[PDB]
Amino acid sequence: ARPDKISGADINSICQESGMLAVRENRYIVLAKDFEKAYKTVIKKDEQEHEFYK
Amino acid sequence: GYSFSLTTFSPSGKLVQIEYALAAVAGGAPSVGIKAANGVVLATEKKQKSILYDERSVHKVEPITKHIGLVYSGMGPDYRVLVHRARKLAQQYYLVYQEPIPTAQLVQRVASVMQEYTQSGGVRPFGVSLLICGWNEGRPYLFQSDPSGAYFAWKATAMGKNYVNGKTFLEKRYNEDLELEDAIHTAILTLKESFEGQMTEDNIEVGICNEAGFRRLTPTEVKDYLAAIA
Amino acid sequence: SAGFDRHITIFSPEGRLYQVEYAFKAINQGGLTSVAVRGKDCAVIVTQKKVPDKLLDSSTVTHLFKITENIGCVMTGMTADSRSQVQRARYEAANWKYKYGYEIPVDMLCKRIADISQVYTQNAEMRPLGCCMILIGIDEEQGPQVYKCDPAGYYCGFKATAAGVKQTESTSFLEKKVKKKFDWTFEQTVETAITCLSTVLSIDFKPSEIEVGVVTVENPKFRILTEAEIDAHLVALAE
Amino acid sequence: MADGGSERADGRIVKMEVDYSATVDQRLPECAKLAKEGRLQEVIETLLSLEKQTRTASDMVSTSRILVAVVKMCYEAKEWDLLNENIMLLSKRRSQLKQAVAKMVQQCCTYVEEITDLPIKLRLIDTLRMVTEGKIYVEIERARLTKTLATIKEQNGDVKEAASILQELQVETYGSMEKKERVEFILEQMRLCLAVKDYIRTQIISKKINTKFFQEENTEKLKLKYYNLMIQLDQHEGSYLSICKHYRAIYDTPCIQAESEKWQQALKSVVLYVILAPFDNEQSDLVHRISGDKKLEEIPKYKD
Amino acid sequence: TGYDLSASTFSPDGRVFQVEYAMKAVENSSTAIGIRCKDGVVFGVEKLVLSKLYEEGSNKRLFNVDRHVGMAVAGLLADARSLADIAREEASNFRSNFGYNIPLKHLADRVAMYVHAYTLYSAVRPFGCSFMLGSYSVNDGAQLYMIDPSGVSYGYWGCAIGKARQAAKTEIEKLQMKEMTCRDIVKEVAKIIYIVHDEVKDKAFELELSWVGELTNGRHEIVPKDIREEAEKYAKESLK
Amino acid sequence: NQYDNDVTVWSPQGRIHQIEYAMEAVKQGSATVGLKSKTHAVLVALKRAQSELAAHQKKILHVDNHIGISIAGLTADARLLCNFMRQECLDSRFVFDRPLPVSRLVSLIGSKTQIPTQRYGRRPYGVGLLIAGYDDMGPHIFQTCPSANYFDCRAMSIGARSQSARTYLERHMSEFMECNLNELVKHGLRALRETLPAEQDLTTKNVSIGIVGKDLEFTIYDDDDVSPFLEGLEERPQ
Repeated sequence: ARPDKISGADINSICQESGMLAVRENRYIVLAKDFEKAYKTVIKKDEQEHEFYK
Repeated sequence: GYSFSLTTFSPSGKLVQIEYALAAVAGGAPSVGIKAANGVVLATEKKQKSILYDERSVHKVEPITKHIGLVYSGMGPDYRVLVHRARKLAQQYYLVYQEPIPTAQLVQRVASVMQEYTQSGGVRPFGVSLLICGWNEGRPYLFQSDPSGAYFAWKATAMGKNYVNGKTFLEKRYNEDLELEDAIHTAILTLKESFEGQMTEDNIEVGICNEAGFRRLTPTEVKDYLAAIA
Repeated sequence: SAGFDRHITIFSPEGRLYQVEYAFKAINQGGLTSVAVRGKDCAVIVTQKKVPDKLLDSSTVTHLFKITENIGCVMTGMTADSRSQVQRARYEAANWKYKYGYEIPVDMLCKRIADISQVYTQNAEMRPLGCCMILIGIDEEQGPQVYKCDPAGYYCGFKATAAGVKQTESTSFLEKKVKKKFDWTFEQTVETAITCLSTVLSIDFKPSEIEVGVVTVENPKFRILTEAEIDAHLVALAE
Repeated sequence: MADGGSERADGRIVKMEVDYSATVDQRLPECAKLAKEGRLQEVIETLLSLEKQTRTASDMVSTSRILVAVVKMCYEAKEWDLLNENIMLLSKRRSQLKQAVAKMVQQCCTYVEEITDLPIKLRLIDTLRMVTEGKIYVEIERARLTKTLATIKEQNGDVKEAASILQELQVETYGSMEKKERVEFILEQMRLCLAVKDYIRTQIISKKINTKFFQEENTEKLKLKYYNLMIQLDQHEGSYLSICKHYRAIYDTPCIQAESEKWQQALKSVVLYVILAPFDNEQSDLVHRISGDKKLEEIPKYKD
Repeated sequence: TGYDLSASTFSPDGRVFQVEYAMKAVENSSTAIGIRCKDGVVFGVEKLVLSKLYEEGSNKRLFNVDRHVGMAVAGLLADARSLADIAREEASNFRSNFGYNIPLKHLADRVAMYVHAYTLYSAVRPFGCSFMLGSYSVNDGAQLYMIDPSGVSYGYWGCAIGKARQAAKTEIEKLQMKEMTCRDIVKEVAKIIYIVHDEVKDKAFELELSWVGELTNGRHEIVPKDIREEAEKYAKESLK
Repeated sequence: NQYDNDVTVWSPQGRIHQIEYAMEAVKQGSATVGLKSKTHAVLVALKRAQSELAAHQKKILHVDNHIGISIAGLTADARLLCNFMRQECLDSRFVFDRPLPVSRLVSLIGSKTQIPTQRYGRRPYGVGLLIAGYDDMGPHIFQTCPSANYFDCRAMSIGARSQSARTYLERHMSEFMECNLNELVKHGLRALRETLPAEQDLTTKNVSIGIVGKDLEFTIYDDDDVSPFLEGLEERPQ
């Protein structure tokens, strides 16, 4: 439901950075904080918006 | 790297700055409009970006007179400009003739305005495609325009994202003879074919045109009707 | 892409124009944050100041511009566009008051300002005034209002409103905060505004940096708060 | 400010020795304003270390008297506010907490001999917040080991403190590196899974045992003393073939010992676990890898 | 580096490079500072003779716009002359339409809109000037404003325009500015201007000091600087 | 250098080079020298010709009963500012019925030349004005520039190789202030005889002198009241 548009490799980039960020805590168990940290360290650049002109 | 700008033709083709405005129209929010036997149904697709926005401030379906509806698929900031122009022009017609303006004369004059902006050479065209309708002298009408100044006449059409897919559904689903309610049913069907999965009383915004006049429906009856209409 | 080097206001292929979506971060060169909130019969503006100098004054750094006696606003982006837009707003509100005999509703003013920006956008050979404007006001039979005007000429208006530099994060907090259905009893509004700016910027600072503009349906006049009562609200949310 | 903490500390050390904590009520907004000031590198950090040491003098006065803990929880309420209006980003200002809470656990060492159960575990329900919320320390993690150890010693080991140790096992192996004392905490849940008698939870915490490798070099004989617990790991519940490292770690514990009885049970249990392990490749030659001990052929059961 | 040609166009990162280049045009100009006291506003400009061809009393950057307002310009001189004429015209319209003295906020806002209007379009360039505006009134006190080349106009206690913009306000701000009347501030500005650039890059400079406040009863004029001669007998005591 | 075409464009070093090019167009005029005493202002220019047989292109031209200008550079803009000058003179001579002070006239000249230096569509004026006049406070010697940054002096000199003239003006600007008309004019041509290469000498037909006095109306002279001015000299120190 977020209009991420993150073409179908970088789901694994989310998976890599998120799970290995849990490896900074060395837990194998996944939070929702992985999703926020992998939505503010991935293609959060362009974004989101522009929502003018349609 | 050519054409650039608006004053000179291509080596063989067309007016690239109008084709790009048409592409910007085709990249816009979807809409559908159907001419039935007694009335015309317009329907747009209005998604807020966040959960913060209000649905009582900006309006897509917009009346030009008490019996003439008009939607678009493009940019609101140009839409409001040419809406205001059409307002003033229709009231000038009613000053001159003391009679509510017919829709063909509206489409002629609005097309003249858009054409005058397509003339050279400093202003850009509108990134707006209209869908004009009204019930003049019994028979209702439906007139689509475009940024190029042209106009058409439809029985049912669509504009926006996946207008090709919605149109191929319109060719299969729609016919010649319906009523306004069945028109709204097939209109919300063909808009629900292409819109997102969450369609509520606010994501759509629907106005109709009976012979008794234009009517812009409320979220009450829109939520009553699209509460799983099929 | 371009290619066309996007020098003037034309349409590029597929399908956008680049002048306005370069103007959308002329706000971002301001280095500034603004938050508006509508919960109930009040409306609150909050915006900080970035004054590094002791030789510089403090009264004339004000961004809250009282448009009319019942309509306030705040500006971000570059300053000259903002102030010129503000005098256009005042002039057109006075034109409303002259022509039509009564006080302008805040909707028509945003429509007129958006139309001016669209005419500045439609015709070329003029810079498209790269500043963003948030308005507030009280209207009878509608309560309070909060509106936003774009440099493109796209007005909208809504409950919890934010524009500037860091407002993807502000709207993320306002989606995570305006989802619970409690009422907003004016100190709920002031507390949520101060704490939303205090979580976006994460500073937790003196009462002398932010500016608070409020309007309420008890005194429909626009009102700018004083250091004492700003300090009162700040220690009232200090637990 | 520096002089503004100087005059306050050096002129409010005095009134602790006589008066009730009305001057601590008249220090609550003073420490609040000095923490709001809170200069960056060391200044009001150390000034607040001084003034919270004199707050521990007020803790002597009031929380050494009737052990009320309302004065304690009021002092941790003003610490809660002092920690809330002042972010402490690790912008080099935390030491208002450091020796404060280290003297609080020094108080808790005077209190585990002095105080009863309720106000010490109210101090602990405060410092759970303080340390698992305020930038997790190193020695108040060791004091966290001893304070949740006191929550264990409350009813001396149960399912509830087994849940406490199984929530506090693997959280701070990763924030502050350590090899000695947290290992002496991680030994302690095996009796907390034996006094509930769960051998498969004993093997889950044995997965927690063998994730702590490089046991050696820490002190002189810490891990040869830990082999007692490493053989209690699968001593009597022990099966027949997963037990070779087990029943060899029985033997290197009396390797220091010149004894002839407790080292003789090491000889006989490194030689009589072959009768546990069925026909194997390690068996028929490991019996002669271990053969070559001088005291080994002086047992008729070894000849048998 | 672009895309830097027109004054209408934006950049790929969103700013107008014409305005920046016009802002750093005044950076090479002469150093001009200003400061107000509790009953007046004092101007001061480091002005330089070319070699020996001047007349010490030509082309004075201290203009005189209204009866109580004058400029302290720095930058391109003729553009400042035209802008001063526009300011005289605006004060003329206000005096003709309302019968009393122009408030400095309103004057500064009209001038800022005029400068912004020259920054907007593509046919014209932005101004290459940066000037000061001081005032005094019996019901308003002392007001000192400041207009950049872009058109951002707000207020100060002290300012500096020129090369040593930071290097003046380093020791401007250590002045006890509130508790002093301006007759001390005259030799204060003298020592501030005399500190910067005695002989280093150029050969010789010369001082002008403008002066408005309560002591002039609301008038604005240059000091009789030869009267009380406050620079040199203290400038020779400011080298040690 | 692709930013270096029009007036509107600021440079990335902030120096609009069209102004610099107009300055260099001023630097290729004829030499001329203007200098004043306490009571009399004298400006002296140098003539040139297209060929031997033709007459010399004149530089000192009349403006008004107490105003006269020298010139260097373009001549269309020269006559344009001449007509504007005469127009503004007879405008105030009509309205106020007084002679103009010089400073407000030259401020009007700067405000006139401001517009072609800021908008697009006119060039900066290649012009070399040296203005002599009489207000109530005596003679004034002003100069202009294509950047409209007009100067007041006591003795200037613009045109080709005019710097040796400036050195002479440096070493006699203290001496200028006391003398009457005759040796003042011969100081002016003891600047002009160093504005020339040394292998040729200033003759009659190539020099021009215009005196305005506190009681003397502005008057141009050519060869015949200049034959009195050319004697009273020695040779150059060869």
